[PDB]
Amino acid sequence: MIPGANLLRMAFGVIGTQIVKYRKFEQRVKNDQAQYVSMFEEPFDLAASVQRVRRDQYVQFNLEFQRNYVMIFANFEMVDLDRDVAGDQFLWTGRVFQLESQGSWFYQDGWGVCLAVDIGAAKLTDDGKPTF
Amino acid sequence: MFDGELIAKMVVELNAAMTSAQEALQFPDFEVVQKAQPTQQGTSTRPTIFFQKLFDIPRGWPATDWHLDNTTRKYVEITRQHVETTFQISSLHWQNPEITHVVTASDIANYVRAYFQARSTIERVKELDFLILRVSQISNEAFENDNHQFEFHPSFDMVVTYNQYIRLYENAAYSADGVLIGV
Repeated sequence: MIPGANLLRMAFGVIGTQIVKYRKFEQRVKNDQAQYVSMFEEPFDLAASVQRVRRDQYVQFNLEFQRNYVMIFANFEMVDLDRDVAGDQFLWTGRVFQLESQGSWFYQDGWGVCLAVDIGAAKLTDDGKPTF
Repeated sequence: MFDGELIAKMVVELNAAMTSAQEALQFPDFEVVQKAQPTQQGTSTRPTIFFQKLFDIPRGWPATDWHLDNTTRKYVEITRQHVETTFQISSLHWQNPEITHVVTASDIANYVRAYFQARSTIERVKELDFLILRVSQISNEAFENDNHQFEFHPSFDMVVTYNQYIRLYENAAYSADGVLIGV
């Protein structure tokens, strides 16, 4: 049935697909100063389409900011912020991204769409790989 | 230069108050966290206490003491400024209608206040280099949590007073060369 199966899996047959380095939340503890420190599963490659989102600069406290967005369609269960759970993180083009929205569709269909913000430049490995 | 050490000590004291709050009245676990988390991380289902920095009011003019290093003949000036910081201390604990041992979030906030205003905790906190002023209000307000239910997020302001020390340099002198002129 069409809401079953996997529509994004067959849609990947015709359109191209970028490879991101996904990384799933594992647990999260408070270090000193009561801030929480996030820790994650092992990174793994993910096949996804990362379309753009119109990012516009704004002004706050007389400075100029801009929030960098990407909309990722991926064939995986992606979970952002949640009660007692921090959001997931994926690496793309040497930039860290964390999910912000959640388009769900997983348990219905197996795929999902999420809006993700940029965090900062990736850590560079000794061999030059753009991964943590 | 002190908010890091102060936040560590306040976290220790808040966790102590939560351990005591586990004894008188009972909650399933607890947490003590800072409200403005520098990375995206969720609110906890468990009954927790949040704390945040609000202001910093210097009290009185800075007091400058002069300390000789005795090596380079430099007067190190020590400028001590007295500071009253204000901590917004809040609580969050969802209320389950089915359970019978009910403790609303206002009560956890009230117990934290009453613990932090007792004289023994004042003397302990004094031994930890700061003190606590009076809390004159606890505001229990209602809002909608992410489950479209109703929750209370009580909060009060606790004024914490301490000193912070600044070290700078000045030149010394051990001479007196006067000029006695005649009118």
